[PDB]
Amino acid sequence: TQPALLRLSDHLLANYKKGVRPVRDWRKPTTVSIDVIMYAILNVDEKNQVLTTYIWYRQYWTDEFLQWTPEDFDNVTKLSIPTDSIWVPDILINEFVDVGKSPNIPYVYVHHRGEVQNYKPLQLVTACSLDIYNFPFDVQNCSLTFTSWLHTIQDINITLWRSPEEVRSDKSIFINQGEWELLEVFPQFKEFSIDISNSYAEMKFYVIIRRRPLFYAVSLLLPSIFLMVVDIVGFCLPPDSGERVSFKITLLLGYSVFLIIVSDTLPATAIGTPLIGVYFVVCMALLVISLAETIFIVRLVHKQDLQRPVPDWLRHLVLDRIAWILLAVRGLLQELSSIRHFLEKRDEMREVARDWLRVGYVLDRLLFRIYLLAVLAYSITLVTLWSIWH
Amino acid sequence: TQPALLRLSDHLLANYKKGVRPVRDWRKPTTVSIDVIMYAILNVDEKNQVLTTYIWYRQYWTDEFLQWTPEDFDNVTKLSIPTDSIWVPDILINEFVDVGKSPNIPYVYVHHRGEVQNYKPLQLVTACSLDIYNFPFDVQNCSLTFTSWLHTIQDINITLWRSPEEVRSDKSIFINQGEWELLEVFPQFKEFSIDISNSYAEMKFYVIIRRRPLFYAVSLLLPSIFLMVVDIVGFCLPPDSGERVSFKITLLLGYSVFLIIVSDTLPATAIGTPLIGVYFVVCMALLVISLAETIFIVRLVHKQDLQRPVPDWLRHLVLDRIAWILLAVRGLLQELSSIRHFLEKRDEMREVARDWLRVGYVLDRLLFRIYLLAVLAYSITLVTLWSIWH
Amino acid sequence: TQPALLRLSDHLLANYKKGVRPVRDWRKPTTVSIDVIMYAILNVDEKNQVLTTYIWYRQYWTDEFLQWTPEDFDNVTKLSIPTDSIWVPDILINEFVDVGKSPNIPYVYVHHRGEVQNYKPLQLVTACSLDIYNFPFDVQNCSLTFTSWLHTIQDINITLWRSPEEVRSDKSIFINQGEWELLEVFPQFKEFSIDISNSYAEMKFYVIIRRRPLFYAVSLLLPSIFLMVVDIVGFCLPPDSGERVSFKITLLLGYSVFLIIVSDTLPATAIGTPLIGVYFVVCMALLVISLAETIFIVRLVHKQDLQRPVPDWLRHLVLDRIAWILLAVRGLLQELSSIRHFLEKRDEMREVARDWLRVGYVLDRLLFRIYLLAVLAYSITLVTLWSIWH
Amino acid sequence: TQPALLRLSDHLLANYKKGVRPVRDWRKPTTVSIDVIMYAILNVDEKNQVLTTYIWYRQYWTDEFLQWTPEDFDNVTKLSIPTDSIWVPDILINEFVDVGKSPNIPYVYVHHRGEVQNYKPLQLVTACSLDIYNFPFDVQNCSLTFTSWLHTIQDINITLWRSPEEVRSDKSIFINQGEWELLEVFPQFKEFSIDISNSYAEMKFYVIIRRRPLFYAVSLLLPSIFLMVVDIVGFCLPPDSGERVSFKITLLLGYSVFLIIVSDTLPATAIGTPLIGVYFVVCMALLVISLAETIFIVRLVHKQDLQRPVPDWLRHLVLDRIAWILLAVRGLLQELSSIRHFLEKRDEMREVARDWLRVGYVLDRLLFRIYLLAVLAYSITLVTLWSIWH
Amino acid sequence: TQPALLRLSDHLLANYKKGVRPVRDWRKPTTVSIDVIMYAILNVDEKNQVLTTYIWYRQYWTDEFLQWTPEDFDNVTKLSIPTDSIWVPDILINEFVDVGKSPNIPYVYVHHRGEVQNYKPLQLVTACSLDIYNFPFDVQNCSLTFTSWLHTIQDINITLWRSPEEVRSDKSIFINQGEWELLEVFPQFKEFSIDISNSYAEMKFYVIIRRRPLFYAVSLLLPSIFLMVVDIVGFCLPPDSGERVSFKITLLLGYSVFLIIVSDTLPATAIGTPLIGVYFVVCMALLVISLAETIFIVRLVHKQDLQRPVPDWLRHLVLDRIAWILLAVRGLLQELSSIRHFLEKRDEMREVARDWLRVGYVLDRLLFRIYLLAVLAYSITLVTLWSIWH
Ligand SMILES: Clc1cccc(Cn2ccc3c(N4CCNCC4)nc4ccccc4c32)c1
Ligand SMILES: Clc1cccc(Cn2ccc3c(N4CCNCC4)nc4ccccc4c32)c1
Ligand SMILES: Clc1cccc(Cn2ccc3c(N4CCNCC4)nc4ccccc4c32)c1
Ligand SMILES: *[C@@H]1O[C@H](CO)[C@@H](O)[C@H](O)[C@H]1NC(C)=O
Repeated sequence: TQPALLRLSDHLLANYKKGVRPVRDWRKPTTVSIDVIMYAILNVDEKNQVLTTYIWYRQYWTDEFLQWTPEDFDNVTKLSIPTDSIWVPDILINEFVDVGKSPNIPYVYVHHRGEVQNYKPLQLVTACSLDIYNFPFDVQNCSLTFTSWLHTIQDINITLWRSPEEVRSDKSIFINQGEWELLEVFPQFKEFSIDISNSYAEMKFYVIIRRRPLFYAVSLLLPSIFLMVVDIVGFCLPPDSGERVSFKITLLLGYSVFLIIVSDTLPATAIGTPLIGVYFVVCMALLVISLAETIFIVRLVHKQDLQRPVPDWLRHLVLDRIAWILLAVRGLLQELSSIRHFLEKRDEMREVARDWLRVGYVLDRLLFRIYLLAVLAYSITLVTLWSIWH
Repeated sequence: TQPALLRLSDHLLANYKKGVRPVRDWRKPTTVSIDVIMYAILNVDEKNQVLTTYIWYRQYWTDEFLQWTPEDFDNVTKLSIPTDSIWVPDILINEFVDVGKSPNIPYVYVHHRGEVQNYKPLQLVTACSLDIYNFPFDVQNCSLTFTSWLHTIQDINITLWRSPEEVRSDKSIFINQGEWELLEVFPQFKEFSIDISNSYAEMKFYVIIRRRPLFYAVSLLLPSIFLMVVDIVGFCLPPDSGERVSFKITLLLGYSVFLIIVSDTLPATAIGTPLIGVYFVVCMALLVISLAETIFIVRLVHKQDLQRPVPDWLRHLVLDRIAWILLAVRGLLQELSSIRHFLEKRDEMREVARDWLRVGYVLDRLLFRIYLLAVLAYSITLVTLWSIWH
Repeated sequence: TQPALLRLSDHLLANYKKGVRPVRDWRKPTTVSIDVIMYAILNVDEKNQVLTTYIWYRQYWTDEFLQWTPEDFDNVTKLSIPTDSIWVPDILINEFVDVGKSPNIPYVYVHHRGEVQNYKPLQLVTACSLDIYNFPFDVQNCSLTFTSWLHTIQDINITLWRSPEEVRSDKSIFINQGEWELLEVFPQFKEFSIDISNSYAEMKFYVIIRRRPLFYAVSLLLPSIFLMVVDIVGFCLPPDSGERVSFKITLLLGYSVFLIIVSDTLPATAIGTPLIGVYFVVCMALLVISLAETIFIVRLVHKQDLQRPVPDWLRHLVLDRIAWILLAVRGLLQELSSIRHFLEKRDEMREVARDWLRVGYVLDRLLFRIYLLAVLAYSITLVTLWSIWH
Repeated sequence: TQPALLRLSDHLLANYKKGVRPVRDWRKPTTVSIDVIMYAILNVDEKNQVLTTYIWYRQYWTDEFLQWTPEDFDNVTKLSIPTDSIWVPDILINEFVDVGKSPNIPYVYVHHRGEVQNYKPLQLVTACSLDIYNFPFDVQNCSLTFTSWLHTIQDINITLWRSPEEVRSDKSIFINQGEWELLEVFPQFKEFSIDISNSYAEMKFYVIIRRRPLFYAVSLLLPSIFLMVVDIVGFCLPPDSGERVSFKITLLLGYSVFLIIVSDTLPATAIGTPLIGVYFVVCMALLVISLAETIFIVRLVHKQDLQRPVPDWLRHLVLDRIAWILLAVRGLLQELSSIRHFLEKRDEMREVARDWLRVGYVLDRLLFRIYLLAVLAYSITLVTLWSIWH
Repeated sequence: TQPALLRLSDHLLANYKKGVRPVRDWRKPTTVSIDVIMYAILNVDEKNQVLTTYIWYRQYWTDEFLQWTPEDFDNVTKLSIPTDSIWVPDILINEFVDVGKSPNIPYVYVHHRGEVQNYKPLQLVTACSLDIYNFPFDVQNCSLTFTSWLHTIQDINITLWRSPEEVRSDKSIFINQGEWELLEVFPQFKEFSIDISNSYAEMKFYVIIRRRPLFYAVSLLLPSIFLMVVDIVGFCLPPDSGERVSFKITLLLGYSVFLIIVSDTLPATAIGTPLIGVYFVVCMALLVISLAETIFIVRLVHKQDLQRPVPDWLRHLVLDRIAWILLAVRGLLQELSSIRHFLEKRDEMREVARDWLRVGYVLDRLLFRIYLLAVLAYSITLVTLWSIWH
């Protein structure tokens, strides 16, 4: 007479108590078989160390009160029942630090043997230990522990819907265009107990994710390489030009502002600075060494009245070794003698300055070649370090 | 006696089960016809790759229990019934990453043959693949897949209220003053199944949106063009003025700070930098080439005591080819001879410096003209690339 | 016996159906009279083009089921009834893009003839077309369309509680200390229909708001005027000082950083830059013209060994028209003659440089006067454009 | 037999209507006595002009239906009753612009004579007029108007739980470590009516809060004082050194970037800039005056070939008043005469330059002393303005 | 016949009033035993002075109505009962300033003797007094006061589930990779009463947390040390080079921008600046002292025409003590005499300038050594202050 679904719902949900764990014998637990597949990784925030993810979640447990024989209800084998009308286990995540905003699924599937199937999408904001030591290339290992918050293992136990290898091999629906690439989701069963009897079942889903370094190549290497190139370009200025020191200090100011700006994107954790901070401070040290060498050569070549003739040891060393590696008439006479003496003093000062300038030029050329070799060695070291990672 | 609407509501909603799928025969699914119209695009966030939109959404399905004959109820053909009092399908979007804040519509229309019509606005925060390769002029292709989360295709199926061409041609209520211009909404039906029997109906609305580049013309082209113009202006400074290198390095510092500031607005995805990053680094390379040319010409013209006379080959080459392309009396004699020799040495140094300065000036003019031609060629290349897009 | 209010509530809310539109005859619509007064304008966001406002909103409709005679209930003419216990129309706003957070008013007034009065505060986040073409002085025109989302005009119709002139003249409770000044709220009734029969009642409240420009005078005009003043101040440096070009380029760098910082506060829409962007680029062009003049005068006055005597045409033109507008003894002779020739060459070079320096000084004074006149003309043009707006 | 509390709850809440105002005679209003004490001031946001506060709030009203005699119920005089089970007045705040997130208190106390006591914490986001004219030392006067949103004064009236002096003297639980110091909370009863009969009771709690200026001393005065100090330090550079104008312009650029950075923390309202903006622009004026006077002295002392001897009036004025305030032999003769004439011209130019340099040095010393006195006067004026405030 | 759990739930929750405090004798209070473990410290915000934490919270109280004998219900000793079906105490925290978003646990355990056990996670946003006086090394002392909001001590009283030493020793589940390290959680019972009879039970959990300074070593010491190092590097430039003052002022500008950028990360409270602000301003003062020394030496060594010979006292003092610490023929004669006099004047000026330059060089070396010693003393003082903390 009446529709089969209406009769079945009247048979099931009438005189049914949704606050009772659905077991005829209270000594057996309800085994909630859960399953998790990752849809997207919305945000990994290394400052507060929380991971935002969206997962598709499904679980099923045996409801010993929602059972019927199909033959009495027009051969119906399954029907959808509202989630509010039946008992639902309190499975949530330990690592929660903020309840997510996820849609509510109002219906669940019930089979004729009691297997209630619940599908639900979840937005998860969970705490995790984010090790940024290898920041551009770091691989993170975040856990998602599903468990019953109140019920012990004697009341609610948790298993897997699918074999752990199948869970590990899932990368199907994952949104992959973002910064973070999902490697694997590894499930593992554990019992959490700090008491002899109070044992709580758990299911740890180790979400392992890898950052894509292509986001940061242009943002990190390009400015540093650009400034190191313009350092070599500015090296060509003659030391006595009077513009070299200004050029170098302006370049150092530019590098300083670049560093203090890019530090906003560079994360910081209990480890401190990441590994690439060492490379950044090495580049800054190279620039400082360039500035110091420029100042030294400026000190050498600067013409000033206290300059004494170049010492014999320095003259020999630089200009050979480093070069190889690379009566009224009597009154008239007195006036001319005095004028000649003045001009001779001026010329002697000029020649001493010229000798010092030559020594400074040779040393500047040698130190420029040494600095260029050091920069090339640093660049090839970085290239080989990147190559063995690729 | 009683009002027609009260009697009709008593007839319908009494002994009516809202947890039962409204089919007299459980073998036929409820076909939920779906219609979606985009009202606005609130935010396209390429960093986290989520799309925020507001859509007007309506659906209708046949409720076989909410049926009556009009003649018994004062010829009423339709009435408004609360949403909470009837069965409502769980149609929601797969691409959800955050449940939106949308008003709740409490009433739905029910016709005398069971057609229940539901109208509701929806704020959607959905994941999408945002390709910013053509960032100023990129056109995005975001999908909105409506499906029943729990029910399979044997329970709930999805069709279109209107023909797909009519859905595609809809641009009526779209808020259009914003940054993003809606091109079309293209619906197309898929079955999603990773099981032999568990098939889920789906309806993908491909929301295709195009960015308006007028937001970024002033923010991008204007600073680069302005700095290129001032570079050409500063080219006019004489190479021996002692201010040209400072001008060039200050301009390079200004361009560096401009780049590191504008990089906050430039998005970054798994692709890396957008295509216009190539143009930006080409402009920076042109500035660096200008700086290198300035430093080289300064090296040539800088007067210093180690300068030797201009070599014959360079003198000929530059100053012809490039120019075409463009007794106490004896004691008195000795002192005068010495003074003349000092002045002769000074004059010879001055004349050698003058010859080198002439060579440097000619080369500076030639290289300035070459750089101007290169800048003009780059500008017209950019203009002709923009023209074929417009 | 019993209290009058208890008996009245028992008479009304018993056997009362809150899901039924309250009309004894279903052919007549329920006319919901709408009134809106604005409390404050919380935020106008020209980037996403959404308007956040707080309004005091009230409506009243005739409830044909909540009617009684006062004489039976101790002469009670009105009572407060919970909003959840009676039918409430679904009046909301089309322009919604985000449901606001507003307090829920649990009670409504019911009169003895069925007039149900509903008072409720509303926080509205609505989309609007924000034209920033006159950004400092722009007047915005944002609509608020109240309508029944589901019900057609045959079911729910909308009127005004007060005449449109009274609504237009309301500026009483409006919080006025903020950036935005409310001019008027203009109501207008319209029918929205894209079908022959499905006509929906609407009531558009055109909220017209005006920005207060005093927020931006100090933030916008003051830096530009200050940098223009220091430009004229630094213009006085002698062209041959060797510091004028550095001063000018430092000033241009300061203006560039000021522009790229203030661009964060300057909004951008589909129009592009606002009108004051033209004024800003004009000021930047004036600074660039000053820099170019400085470079030209430096080119003229710069002392270098390739300088030739000032041509007759330029000498006449500038220095008249522009100024008006503003034997061993024979061996002794040879050495003296050679020394005199050296000194004569040096003096000739010095005098040619002096003549060029004089020409450059006169041209610098003339161009300074021209530039000062141009700056004054620009300032008075801006002042007279502001005056006609005031 | 049964527990006293169970019997009392059965006696009270059975056949009790929570939608009815608890009065046996509908002509008497329910007097809701309000009491408010402030716990903390979470955020004062002068941009959007909203005040965020957390208050402890309690109210009590006479419920004429929740009355019993203690002797019948084991001498119980009060019991806790759920909030949802009884009538609760709709007391909320007019100044609301955003409903706060506050915990829900489920229970209220009911006395044997009907006095129902409701305790609840409230987070309040309310609009206020924030006058920032004295930004570092401003005192704010924000109101909190508690009133019934729907009920008129004939239905719900509002009084004070405690005397207004006791409310004014409350500073007990206030969290005081923050930026804002609470002075007093002043209650005042008003009637709000824009109709002859529709009068609404109100209770205005004038929350008066004072900002602690110690937050801003280091952030505001210290950079300005430091830049003034380095201005005086760099003043000592000789005017002809060639570095003074570069120093001054670099300092002005530093002050400009400091101003445009600190403007992010300086608020802006309809008043415009605060009062300390005048002091900041005075500091900018002093720096610009220093720069202009430096340029003037550079103009005086700059050695150039067009210099004429110092005029008698300027020489006398400065260097007295301001200083007090502070045959082949004939052919031989011709060559010697020509050489002497060249050297004499050079010496005359050198001496004229020396005289101009002396005049410039004396004027520079005088203007340095004048500028130092002006800076000291400004500093003591600021100190004496701060002292009368302290 | 029926399942034991169903019969037990029917026995318990039938005719059970969830709004009644569960005591057969109303004179006894319900002692709620509270236990708390900190899971993580999500955010410590010293600006608004709120502490965001996630805690695991459990409580148990005696329910005198949910009591049964196990032998009547198949030896069941405990069962899970929904939280909504039973009376739950209103325990919340005084220090709340924003209700947290925490998951809702629907079930609680009930034992056969009435012990109802409630487990729940809690996100807490609580006010606290954050003293930043020792900012990089500060240890905070935040309190969490759990109490019943409405109920007095005669109705609800609070104890500890575990002994206070056990609570103090808990650091098990705490997420420890973040910036803040948890030291201890110290519980302490207090009574809060501002009335003779209205005493409220309270329980304060003093959460003591310590910041990890390793976050800020690279962000604070590294830039300051780098700029101090480049200050010493630029100290080597000769004072008469003409680049030393530009170098020093550029370095000071770099330090100024570094300070005004790092001030965004440095917090500010009612105390004002933290203690390390003194160290920062001391470093800036050292830089200013270096700049003043450079300017003084530039004043000494600057060659200008008004230089008089070095005074005897200064010559002796510096160059000894500080060095130790570290007829037509008659017409021919007249012209020669005049030329010799000109050259003699020039040479005398040159020699006076040389003497002043020597004095300036010696003083520059002495002051460089003094400044280096001062910098070393400051560095070792900072190191020895850090060592006694470590
Ligand atoms: Cl990608 C994949 C890989 C293996 C197995 C499955 C099975 N499956 C089918 C559908 C479906 C699922 N739905 C969400 C979207 N609407 C239909 C139901 N949520 C799920 C949540 C967790 C685990 C599996 C599933 C799932 C899928
Ligand atoms: Cl723009 C357009 C173009 C063609 C057809 C229609 C039909 N239509 C009429 C009204 C209406 C609609 N409402 C929202 C505003 N209050 C009245 C009901 N929501 C809708 C949501 C999705 C699809 C269609 C509609 C719709 C519209
Ligand atoms: Cl300013 C003004 C101007 C004209 C008419 C009125 C009448 N009026 C009186 C009170 C009141 C009103 N309430 C909110 C505050 N608690 C009492 C009720 N909300 C309203 C919402 C919309 C329109 C009118 C009103 C209104 C006022
Ligand atoms: C209903 O409509 C029919 C026509 O279909 C008409 O004959 C009949 O009179 C109508 N009844 C009422 C009550 O309007």
